[PDB]
Amino acid sequence: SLDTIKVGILGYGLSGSVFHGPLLDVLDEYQISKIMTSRTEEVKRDFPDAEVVHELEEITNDPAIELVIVTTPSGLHYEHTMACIQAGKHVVMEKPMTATAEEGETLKRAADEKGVLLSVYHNRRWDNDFLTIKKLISEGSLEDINTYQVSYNRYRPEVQATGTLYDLGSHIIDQTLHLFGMPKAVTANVMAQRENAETVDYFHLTLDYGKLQAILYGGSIVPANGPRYQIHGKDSSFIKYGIDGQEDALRAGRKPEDDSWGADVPEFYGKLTTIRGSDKKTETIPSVNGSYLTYYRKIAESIREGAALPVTAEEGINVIRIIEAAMESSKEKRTIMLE
Amino acid sequence: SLDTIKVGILGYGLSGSVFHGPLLDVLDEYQISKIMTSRTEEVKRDFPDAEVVHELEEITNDPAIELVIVTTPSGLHYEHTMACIQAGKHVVMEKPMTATAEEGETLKRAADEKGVLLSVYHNRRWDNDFLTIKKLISEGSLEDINTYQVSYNRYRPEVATGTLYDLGSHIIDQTLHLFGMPKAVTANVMAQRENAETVDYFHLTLDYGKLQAILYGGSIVPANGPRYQIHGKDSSFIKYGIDGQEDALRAGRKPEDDSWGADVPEFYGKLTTIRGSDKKTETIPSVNGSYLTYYRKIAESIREGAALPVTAEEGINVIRIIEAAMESSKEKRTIMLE
Repeated sequence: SLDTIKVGILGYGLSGSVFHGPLLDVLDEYQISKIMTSRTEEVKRDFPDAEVVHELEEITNDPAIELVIVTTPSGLHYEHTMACIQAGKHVVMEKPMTATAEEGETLKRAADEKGVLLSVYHNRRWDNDFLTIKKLISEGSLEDINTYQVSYNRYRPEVQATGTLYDLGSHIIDQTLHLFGMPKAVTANVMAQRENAETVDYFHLTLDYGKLQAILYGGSIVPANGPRYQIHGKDSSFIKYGIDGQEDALRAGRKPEDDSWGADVPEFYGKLTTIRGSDKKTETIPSVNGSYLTYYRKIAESIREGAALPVTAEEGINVIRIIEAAMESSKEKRTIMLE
Repeated sequence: SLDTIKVGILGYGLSGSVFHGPLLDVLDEYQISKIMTSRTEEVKRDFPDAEVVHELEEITNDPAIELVIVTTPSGLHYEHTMACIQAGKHVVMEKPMTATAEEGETLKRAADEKGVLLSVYHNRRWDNDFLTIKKLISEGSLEDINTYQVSYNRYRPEVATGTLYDLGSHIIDQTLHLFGMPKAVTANVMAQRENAETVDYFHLTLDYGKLQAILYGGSIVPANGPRYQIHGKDSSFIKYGIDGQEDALRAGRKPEDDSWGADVPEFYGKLTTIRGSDKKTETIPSVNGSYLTYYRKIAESIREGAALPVTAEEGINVIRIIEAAMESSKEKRTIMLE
């Protein structure tokens, strides 16, 4: 194929080698050409045909390179992204996009100025549970949602853009923005519960959409999780436990190769309750398979065909906007309204 | 028995006739003597030996009456309560105690000056689920609770009033009973329903520092999540369902045997405990709910000088939490408690 998109991957830690590499590897739309890393042997074993490089320029000055994936650590990655944009490369950034909305806008304007595609890897829009929710919404089984409550907890009692609101909160904020647009206000408590904690490990956010209230919360001393989603509309409620299995499959060295990729466990299928007049019906909904590949098939369609991006820089920046307003709400102890 | 506590009941609507009358009726420590209502025929069927009266003074100026249950509507009940206190009567008030904490303080002060017992019927302290939670805590099975989330929802899509006073007061009282007063309250209190003129949704955060207590409920909720999600250093308790006693009372049943207030097995809660790497979940059979316990204690207070099952001060604190929440919702900011 003359038309493979030539990819350079920045960094080959966990994101590069586990979350991106294996997905890019199964899509013939793509060719992994270069990877910036000192893990020379790992790359030789994972991608025999890739070239290892140790300088950013070896990617930014290479005219054959069309798309750069930025997985370098939170600090140095703004620099790297700008450098890629300056060199006329399309760029996929990890979440959370940046620490501040202002940094994010700067990248967006530089990309627009330069005619390049800038996206943010908010791949939890292709988690099984979330896909299931979008399917229920589109089929009219979850009308006029009035309450949307999402929890994202862990049990990590020992302390091992920092903290869990950036790292985990960003995913469920993106989902919320995706579903309902921007809220008119944010009220939040953002803290460190754990004994010697440096960074945020607890958040509770309320996104004010008037009649609709979106509540997003997460703790780090939570032996057992309640439901991940509790969603209430005029006629029905969707309540579901569990988390998407794709990241664990990827950590176990598995690749997407058949239709059973991203399947949910039957015990974790959501329950939809519907009330028509006097009758109350409860149904177990088999989850739509999770499909992280979809983000990359769409990126390929933006690059080659000019189709709209699967996640846009603006949507990425909006997540950061909610995160900063939450921090500000927590610090000032008041509701932060948004224009 | 020469020693029955002689009861006067004010009002014979739902509270009087369904939630108090039938409990007092099975306890031989009490005699229902007088009921102030216009429902004369109804009292005649239910309590053939009670006297019906039509003015308050027929109860307050009767030297034999020792205890008065105030079930008259929220508005006229501050007035009613004060007269009972002024006449030297012990009083049980329905929840919520009063619209404002200031009103509750006045009632308490007059009770203390007059030397009578003043209590509030926060009977949810004896719901099956909450008794089970309390038992877990006392056995050391929920140590160092860091998160306590309680939901109190209903599906009423068609329209001291509103659900914060009516429902939220129950789960607030439980929270205060477990943990004391928090440092701050942050709340949103509104009407979500299209034609609502009164509160029908609340979401409160009580700030205890590391511990966060979240109390909420809406009125357009087809299926509830857990009523309780409680997380501590080693363990979590998650539980669905509501205590069945009030429904039994509505259907006309009375406490008669050991089966009263039993929870349904499918709504038993789950305790998850983590021991280093070993995580285990155990189903916890619920302790039976026991509203009678409230009234047995009241009788021990009156006859033996025991401490009240719910004090006026506790009742007032519930109201202080409610006012701080309304104020937080209006000012769109966190309200610090004094």
